[PDB]
Amino acid sequence: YFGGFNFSQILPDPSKPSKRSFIEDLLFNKVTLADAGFIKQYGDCLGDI
Amino acid sequence: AGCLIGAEYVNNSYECDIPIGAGICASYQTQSQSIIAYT
Ligand SMILES: *[C@@H]1O[C@H](CO)[C@@H](O)[C@H](O)[C@H]1NC(C)=O
Repeated sequence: YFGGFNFSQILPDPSKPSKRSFIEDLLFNKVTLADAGFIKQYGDCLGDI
Repeated sequence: AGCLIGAEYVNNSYECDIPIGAGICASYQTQSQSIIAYT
């Protein structure tokens, strides 16, 4: 309760293991990535699929 | 960021000293005197 102001859509939602809000989830889902190599991908590059 | 040989992980948290990768930092601490890695 913050005087009737609703902050539940920008405060974190701890239901998921990444403590992110709803609007932050939309922002992270809308920006599509090029799948950069910041996570290792040598095993996937070795296995020719 | 790959894997690290020669530094032992600790279940603590300090300020970053040597940045390694995705949240992992390394330092030269006493827990003897050796290189440790942490979050
Ligand atoms: C805040 O908004 C959400 C969705 O817009 C709603 O589910 C929630 O009940 C609201 N909070 C309060 C205290 O009514």
